[PDB]
Amino acid sequence: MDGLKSFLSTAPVMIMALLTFTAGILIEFNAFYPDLLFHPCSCAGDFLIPSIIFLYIAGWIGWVGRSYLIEIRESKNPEMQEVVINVPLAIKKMLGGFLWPLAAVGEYTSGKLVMKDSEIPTSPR
Amino acid sequence: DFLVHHAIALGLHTTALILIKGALDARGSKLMPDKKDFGYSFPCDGPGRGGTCDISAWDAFYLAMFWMLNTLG
Amino acid sequence: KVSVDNNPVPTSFEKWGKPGHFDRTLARGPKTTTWIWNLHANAHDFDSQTSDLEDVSRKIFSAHFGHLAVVFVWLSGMYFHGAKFSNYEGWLADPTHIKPSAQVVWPIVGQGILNGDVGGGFHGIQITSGLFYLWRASGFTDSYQLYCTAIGGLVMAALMLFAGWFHYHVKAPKLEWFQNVESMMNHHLAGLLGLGSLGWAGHQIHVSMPINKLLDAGVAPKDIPLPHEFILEPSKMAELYPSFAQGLTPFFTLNWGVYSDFLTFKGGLNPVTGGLWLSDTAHHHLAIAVLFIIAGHMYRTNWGIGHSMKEILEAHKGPFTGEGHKGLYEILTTSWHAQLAINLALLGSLTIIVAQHMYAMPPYPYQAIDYATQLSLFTHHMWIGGFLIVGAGAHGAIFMVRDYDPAKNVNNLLDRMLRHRDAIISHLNWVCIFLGFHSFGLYIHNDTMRALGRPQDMFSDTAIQLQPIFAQWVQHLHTLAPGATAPNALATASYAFGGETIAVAGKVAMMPITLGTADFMVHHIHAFTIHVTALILLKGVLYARSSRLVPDKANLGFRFPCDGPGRGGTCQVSGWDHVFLGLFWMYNSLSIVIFHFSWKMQSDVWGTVSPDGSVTHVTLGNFAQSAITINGWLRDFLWAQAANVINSYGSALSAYGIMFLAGHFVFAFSLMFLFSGRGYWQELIESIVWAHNKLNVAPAIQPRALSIIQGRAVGVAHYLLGGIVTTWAFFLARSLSIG
Amino acid sequence: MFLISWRGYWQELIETIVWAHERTPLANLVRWKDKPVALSIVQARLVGLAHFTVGYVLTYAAFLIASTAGKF
Amino acid sequence: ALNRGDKVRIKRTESYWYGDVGTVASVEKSGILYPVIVRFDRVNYNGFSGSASGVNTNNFAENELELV
Amino acid sequence: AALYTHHQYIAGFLMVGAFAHGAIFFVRDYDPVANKDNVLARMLEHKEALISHLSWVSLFLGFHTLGLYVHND
Amino acid sequence: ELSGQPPKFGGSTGGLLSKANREEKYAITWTSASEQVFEMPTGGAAIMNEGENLLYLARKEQCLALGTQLRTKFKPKIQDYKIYRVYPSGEVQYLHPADGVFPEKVNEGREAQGTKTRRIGQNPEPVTIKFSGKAPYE
Amino acid sequence: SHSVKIYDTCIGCTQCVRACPLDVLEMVPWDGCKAAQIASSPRTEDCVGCKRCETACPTDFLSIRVYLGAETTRSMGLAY
Ligand code: CLA
Ligand code: CLA
Ligand code: CLA
Ligand code: CLA
Ligand SMILES: CCCCCCCCCCCCCCCC(=O)OC[C@H](COP(=O)(O)OC[C@@H](O)CO)OC(=O)CCCCCCCCCCCCCCC
Ligand SMILES: CC1=C(/C=C/C(C)=C/C=C/C(C)=C/C=C\C=C(C)\C=C\C=C(C)\C=C\C2=C(C)CCCC2(C)C)C(C)(C)CCC1
Ligand code: SF4
Repeated sequence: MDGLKSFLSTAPVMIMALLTFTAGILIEFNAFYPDLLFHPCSCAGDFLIPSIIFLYIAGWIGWVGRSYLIEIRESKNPEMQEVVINVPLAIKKMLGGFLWPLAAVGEYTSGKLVMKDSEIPTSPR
Repeated sequence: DFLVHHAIALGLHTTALILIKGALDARGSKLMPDKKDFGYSFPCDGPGRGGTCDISAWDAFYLAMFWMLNTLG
Repeated sequence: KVSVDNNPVPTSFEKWGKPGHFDRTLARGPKTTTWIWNLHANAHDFDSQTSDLEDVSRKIFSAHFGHLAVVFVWLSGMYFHGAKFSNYEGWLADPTHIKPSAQVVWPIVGQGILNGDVGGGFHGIQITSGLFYLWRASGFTDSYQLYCTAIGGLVMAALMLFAGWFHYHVKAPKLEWFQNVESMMNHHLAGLLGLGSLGWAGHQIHVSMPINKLLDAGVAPKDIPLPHEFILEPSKMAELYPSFAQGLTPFFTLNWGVYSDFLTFKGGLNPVTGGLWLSDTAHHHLAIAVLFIIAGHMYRTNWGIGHSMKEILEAHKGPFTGEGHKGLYEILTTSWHAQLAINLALLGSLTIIVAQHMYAMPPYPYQAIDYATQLSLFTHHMWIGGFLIVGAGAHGAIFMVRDYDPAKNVNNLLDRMLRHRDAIISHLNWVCIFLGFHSFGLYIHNDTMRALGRPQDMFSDTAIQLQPIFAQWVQHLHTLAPGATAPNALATASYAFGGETIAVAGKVAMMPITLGTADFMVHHIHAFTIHVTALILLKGVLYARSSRLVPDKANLGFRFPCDGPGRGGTCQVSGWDHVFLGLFWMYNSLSIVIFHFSWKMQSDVWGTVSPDGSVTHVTLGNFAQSAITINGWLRDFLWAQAANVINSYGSALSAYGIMFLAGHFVFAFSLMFLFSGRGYWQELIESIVWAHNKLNVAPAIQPRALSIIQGRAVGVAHYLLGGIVTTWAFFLARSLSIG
Repeated sequence: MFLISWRGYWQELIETIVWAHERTPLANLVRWKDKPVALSIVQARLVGLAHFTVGYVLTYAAFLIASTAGKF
Repeated sequence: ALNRGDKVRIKRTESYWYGDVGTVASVEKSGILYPVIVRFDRVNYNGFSGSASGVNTNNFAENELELV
Repeated sequence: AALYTHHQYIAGFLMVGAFAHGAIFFVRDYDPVANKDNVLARMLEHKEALISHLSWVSLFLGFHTLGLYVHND
Repeated sequence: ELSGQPPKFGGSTGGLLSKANREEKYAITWTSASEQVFEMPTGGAAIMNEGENLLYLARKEQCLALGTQLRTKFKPKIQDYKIYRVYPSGEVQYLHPADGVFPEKVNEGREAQGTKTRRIGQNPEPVTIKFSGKAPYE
Repeated sequence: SHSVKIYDTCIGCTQCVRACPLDVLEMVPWDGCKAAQIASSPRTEDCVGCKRCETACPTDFLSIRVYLGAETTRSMGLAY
C-alpha cells in the first residue's frame, strides 16, 4: 500500500466522506423544526434551537486532533506523521469521537489538559 | 442593525489587535529580540531569518491605519 | 536520426509516498510549513532538479503528453455535455429564437433558479462558449455525433497519457534527438499545420459545406441526409455545386476554376447565417495547407537539400550589429527557457490576433447575433494572449539568469544590446511618460473643462478633435478594395471597414465601425498601457543579471525577494519581481481593451435593426460624446451597465450577482498580502503558537509566515482573480440581458 | 503604486534616467546639486498610506455631501 | 558541569529556545566563553527567505542553563 | 451628516495615534527597573496571552459576522 | 604608477559617469595566463589580455563582484587581483587584499575593531542613553 | 556611514567575511572561541547594509549586527 500511503496524505478524501452522510442523514433531515419555538424563558423563548450540539461536534474533532498530534510526538517521527497521516492515530482518535469529549473530561480532571506555563516558551518583553 | 454593530466590533478589535501587538512587541520579539536598539521606525532587517519586512512598530501603525479607515467606512 | 535509451527509469509507486523527493533539500523531510509550499512551487522546475539537459528534456517531453491528455479530457467533456446535457438539437431547429444552453444544475439548496428559460422548453445555464455555433459549422446534426466525438477524446486522452509514460519509462529520446530543430520544424510546418489544414479542408467540403447549405434552405436537421451519405451518393454532392460532374482531374489538369462553384472568394457574410462563407474557409484552408507543406521543405535534413539555420543566422551581420545572429542558433538549441520565451511572446500575441479577427469576421453561424458570445470569446482570448506574453518576459529573464553564457555570446546581437540596456530603458521610459500624459492627460483636460462649463475647449468630435486620419484612410482603402486592389474578391473582408450594414433576425451582425476622436484617445491609451507593460518586462530581462545597484544580481538568482535594506533599499530588483509588477500592468492594460470593446460595440455597432434598415444601438451612440471623460466611463458605462448584475437577485442571472461580489471580496483580500510583510505576520504567529504551547497542541510542523516571494505571489494571484471575476460577471450579466 | 511596487525596481529605473541626462547634450549643461534616488522603504509606505488615506476621505466626503445635499 | 545527553532548559533570553528544552550534545575546549553545545528538537527562524528549516544546535554558557 | 462623519474620522485618527505613541513609549522611554513587577511591566510579561485572545475574538467575530451576511446574500 | 592592459572591449553604457571625474573611481588589476571571456559588471562581455590587465569601475562593489567572479568562474582561479581607489587628485589608495592576505583567512597584525565584550542581548536600555547622540550599540 | 558590530557569541565560522560584497569585514585572532578567531569591521565606510552577513551567521541570535546609519554616496550604492 505504498501508493495507498500517498493517497492517504491526500486530506480531501474526508470531503468525500462528508457527502456520504446523505445516505443516512438525508432520510431524517426533513424540515426539522423540533421545539425551536417553545422555551420556558419566562416569555419569548424562541432562541432555544440546537446551538449546543455544535459544541460536541467541534470537541470530538479537536480533542482527537490533539490526540493525533500528542500521540505522534511519542513516536519521534515528526516529519513522517505530519506529512502522511498515520492510520493508528487518525483511527483511534476519530473512532472514539463520541467518547472523545468523555476522555477529554478525564484529561481535564487529571490535569492533562493544560501544560505548564514555566515549560512553555516566552518572548522577550 | 444587529449585524453592523458586530461588524464594527470586529473593526475595533482587529484595529486594537494590530496597534496593541505592535506596541507590546515594540521592544522585541523572538524574531527580533533587540528591536529596541533599532528604534521605533526602521525599514526592516534584511531577507535573513526568513524575512523581516514590515516588522517594526511604525509598520504596525501603518497596517493599523488601513483598518481604522475601514472601520470608519 | 533516432537515438534512444531503453528503460532509463523503473516504474514504482514508492516515490509517490515520498513527497519532495525530486529536490535534495526537501527529500529529507519537513521541519516547517514552508516545506509544503516549496514542494509545490518547485514541482515543475525541472532545471533545479537535475543539471543533465538530456534528463530534463525527457521530463518535458513526457510532461506535454500528460498535458495533451487533460486537454483531451476537457475537450471531450464539452462534447459529452453537448450530447447528453444540452438543447443542441432543439437549437439546430430554431437557431434564431432558441438560446444555446448546456450544463443542467441539480435542484438543491434553491440553486435550481440558475436553470433559466432559454427557449425550446429547456431549462439550464445559458452558455457563451459559442459551442453551438461551432457544431453547426462543423456539420453536427445529432447528439450521437457529439457523443461519439466525446468517446474519441477519452481514447486520445488515454493514448496521449500512455505515450508520456512510454517516452520516459520505456524509450526516452536522447538529447541529440530533441536537438533536431531543422527537422522538427519541417514536420510541424507541413505535418501538423499543412496536413491539418488540408485534412480539415477535406471535412469542410465533404461534410460541413453541403450540410450547412441545407440549413440555409432550412431543410431542418432530420430531413438532411447523414454526412457520409454525401460520399455514398456523389450524385448528392453533385446536385449542389455542379462542378462535381468533372470531379477529379481538373485538379490534376490544373483547370481549378471549375471548382469555383464551391471554392469561392465572396469575402463577406452569408446574410442568413451571419457567418463567413464556408466556401471561402474551405478554399482558404486548401490554400493555407499547400503553403504550409511548401514551407516545410526549406530546412536541412538527411537528404542534403534545404537550409542550415545556423548558416542563415551567422550569415546575417551588419555594420550596426557587429557579429550579428552568431550564437543564436546555439542558445536556441541548448536552452529551453530561450525557446519558451519566444514561443510565449508569439503564441500570446497570436491569441490576441484571434480575438480581434474573430469579432470583425464572425466565422460561425449566428455568432454575430449572440452579443454575449461575441463579447465572451473576444475578452477571453484577450486575457489568455495577455497572460502568455507576460510569461514571455518571465522566461526571457530566466534564460539570462540561468543559461546565458558570456563566452558563447561575444559582440553579437544578444551581447551588443545588453551593452546599451541603459539606453533602451531610458527611452522606453520616456515614451511611456510621453504616452502617459498625451493619452490620460487628455481625459483629465476634458473632465476638468467639462466641470468648469467649458465644453468648447475639451477634446471632442463636436469641439476640438483629434481625428485618426490614418486609420480612417485605411478603412477607405479596405472598403474600396474589391473590384480594384482585390478584383477576384466580390465584397470586402469585413464590413467593419465600411459598406452595407449586415443584419440577421432583427439584430446587427456587423457594420462599419466609424473612428472618431473618442476612439483616437482610447487607442493612445492602449499604446500607453502596452508600452508600460513592455517596459516593466523588458527592463526585467536586461537587468536580470546585473545593474549599477547589484552587479552580482545573477548569482542571487531569478527568484529572490531582495538584497537587504542597504543601498537605500533593494526590494524587487529580481526578474521575478519584474514579472510581478508586469502582471498588474498586463491586467490594467487589457481591462481597458475589453472595456473599449464592450462599450464601443454596444454603443456604435450592436443593436436592433428595423425592417427599413435604421439601427437602434443599445447605448444610443453615447460613446463618441461620453467616452472622452472619466466621469463618462464611470457613469455611462460602469454605473449604467452594472445595473444588470446588481439587480440579478431573484433571476436566473442571480449567480452573476453574487459572483460580482465574490470578485470584489478576493480583490480586497489580495490587498492584505500586497500591502504588508511577513515581519509583522511572523510575530503575530508567535503569540498564537504560545496559546498552543499552553494547551499542548503545538504542531510538529512549526508554523511560519509565507515567504516574501509567496506573499507577493499570493497577492497578485488574488488581485488578478477578483479583478477578472468582477468583470466576468459584469460582462455576462450585461451581455445576456441586452441580447 | 507606492504600496504594491517596492523600491529596488525604481532605483534601477532612475539610474537610467540619470544616464540619459548626463549623456543628453544641452541638458547636461544643467547638473543637479542633489543626486536623484528612489524613496526609502519607510517613505514609500508612508506616502502610499497618505495617498490611500486622502483618497479614502475625499472620495467618501464628496459622496456624502452630494448624495445628501442633492436629495435632502 | 553538564554531561552529554542531559536534557536542559534554557535561560538566556534572546534565544528562540528561551524557555524551551534542549539536549546537551557536548562540552568543548575547556576554557572558553560558550562551551555547552545544545541540540534542539525544533528548528529556529535562521535562513534566507524560502528555507525549509533552520538551525538545530547552538552554544550556550553553563550559567544560563537549567538541568532537567 | 457631515459633522458626524467628520468628528468620527477625527476620533479614529486620534485613537491610532494614541497607540502609536503608546508603542513609542516602550521603545524609547520604558524603564524595566522603575516599572519592575508593576501593572505596566506585567503586561509585557504575558503579551502573548493578550494578543492570542485579541486574535480569537477577531477570528470569532469575522467568521460569523461575514458568515451571516454571505448566508443571507 | 602601476598599470596594466585595458581589456579588449567594444564599450558599454553601464560604465562610468560624472562621479568618476568628480568624486572618485576604482581600479582593478589582475594577471591571467590566457585571453579568455569574462562578464562585465557593467553588462555584456569582454576578454582579458594575457598577462596584466587594468580596468576602471565606478563602484567598489562592482570590482569585488568581478574579483569574486575571477576567483570562481575560471579553471585557473585568478586570485591575483588587486583593487585600488583612485581620486581625481591623482591620489591612489590600496583597498582589497588589504593587508596582504584575503580577509577570509585570519592573519596576525590586524587590529580588532567593532568587537564587543558583551552579548548582543546585553545592550543597554534606550532610556539609559536618553538625549545623548549615542545609540545603545555605542 | 552604517555601523557594524561583533559580539562575544561568535564562533569564528568566517561565513560573514566571505559573504560581504564590499570587503567590510575580516577575521582576527581571539581567545574567546574554539576556532580562535573573531569577526571584525575595519572598513564600515564602505558597508551598504545589504545584511548578507547577518544572513550567514549561525548563532542562535546573530553575533554580527548591522545598525544602519547616516547615508553616504558609498553606503547607498550610487554609481553616479
Ligand atoms: C502509473 C504508473 C506510473 C508509476 C508507478 C510512475 C512512477 C514514477 N514516475 Mg511516471 N509517468 C506516468 C506513470 C507512472 N509513473 C505517466 C502515465 C506519465 C505521463 C503523464 C508519467 C511521466 C513522468 C515524468 C516526466 C516523470 C515521472 C517520474 C516518476 C517517478 C517520480 C514521480 C512521482 O512518483 O511522484 C508523483 C507525482 C504525481 C502522481 C503527479 C500528479 C499531479 C497531476 C495532477 C498529474 C497530471 C495529470 C495527469 C497526467 C492526468 C490525470 C487525469 C487523467 C487520468 C484524466 C516515479 C518512479 C519522475 C521521475 O523520474 O523522478 C525524478 C519524472 O520526472 N513520470
Ligand atoms: C507555456 C506554458 C508554461 C510552462 C510549461 C511553464 C513552466 C514553468 N514555469 Mg512559467 N509562466 C507561464 C507559462 C508556462 N510556464 C505564463 C504564461 C506566465 C505568466 C504568468 C508564467 C510565469 C512564471 C513565473 C513567475 C515563474 C514561472 C516558473 C515556471 C517553472 C516552475 C513552475 C512551477 O513551479 O509550477 C507551480 C505552480 C503553482 C505553485 C500554482 C500557483 C497557483 C496558480 C498558478 C493560480 C491559478 C489561478 C486559478 C486557475 C484560478 C483560481 C481558482 C481557485 C479559486 C480554485 C516551470 C519551468 C517559475 C520558475 O521559473 O522557477 C524559478 C517562476 O518563477 N512561470
Ligand atoms: C452552524 C454553523 C457553524 C459554523 C460553520 C461554525 C464555524 C466555526 N465556529 Mg461556531 N458556533 C455555532 C455554529 C457554527 N460555527 C453555534 C450555533 C454556536 C453557539 C453555541 C457556536 C459557537 C462557537 C464558539 C464559542 C466558537 C465557535 C468557533 C468557530 C470557528 C472555529 C471552530 C471550528 O470549527 O474549528 C474546529 C474545532 C477546533 C479547532 C477545536 C474546538 C474549537 C472550539 C469551537 C472550542 C471548543 C468548544 C467549547 C465547548 C466552547 C468554547 C468555550 C466558550 C465558553 C468560549 C469556525 C469558523 C470558534 C471561533 O470562532 O474561534 C475563533 C469559537 O471559539 N463557534
Ligand atoms: C476583505 C479582505 C480581507 C479579509 C477577509 C481579511 C481577514 C482578516 N484579517 Mg486582514 N487586512 C486587509 C484585508 C482583509 N483581511 C487589508 C487590505 C489589510 C492592510 C494590509 C489588512 C491587515 C490586517 C492585519 C494587520 C491583521 C489582519 C487580520 C485579519 C484576520 C482577523 C480575524 C477575523 O477578522 O476574522 C476571521 C477570518 C476571516 C473573516 C477571513 C476568512 C475568509 C473566508 C471567506 C473563510 C472561508 C475560507 C474558504 C472556504 C477557503 C476556500 C478558498 C479556496 C477556493 C482556495 C482575518 C483573517 C488580523 C489577524 O491576523 O488575526 C489574528 C491582523 O492582525 N488584517
Ligand atoms: C506618428 C509618429 C511619427 C512617425 C515618424 C516615422 C518614424 C518611423 C520609425 C522608424 C524606426 C527606425 C528603425 C531603425 C532602422 C534600423 O533597424 O537600423 C539598422 C540597425 C541594424 O542594421 P544592420 O546593418 O546591423 O543590419 C544587419 C544585421 O544587423 C542583421 O540583423 O538597427 C539599429 O541600429 C537598432 C536601432 C533600433 C531603433 C529603435 C526604434 C524603436 C521603434 C521606433 C518606431 C516605432 C514605430 C511603430 C512600429 C515599430
Ligand atoms: C474532432 C475531435 C476528434 C476527432 C478527430 C477526427 C476523427 C478527425 C480527423 C481527421 C482525419 C480523417 C484526417 C485525415 C486525412 C487526411 C489528410 C490530411 C490527407 C492528405 C494527403 C496528401 C497531402 C497527399 C496527397 C497526394 C498527393 C498530392 C500525391 C499522390 C496522391 C496523394 C493522395 C498521396 C477527437 C475525437 C479525436 C478528439 C476531439 C476532437
Ligand atoms: S523585503 Fe522587507 S526586507 Fe527583504 S528588503 Fe524589501 S524590505 Fe528590507
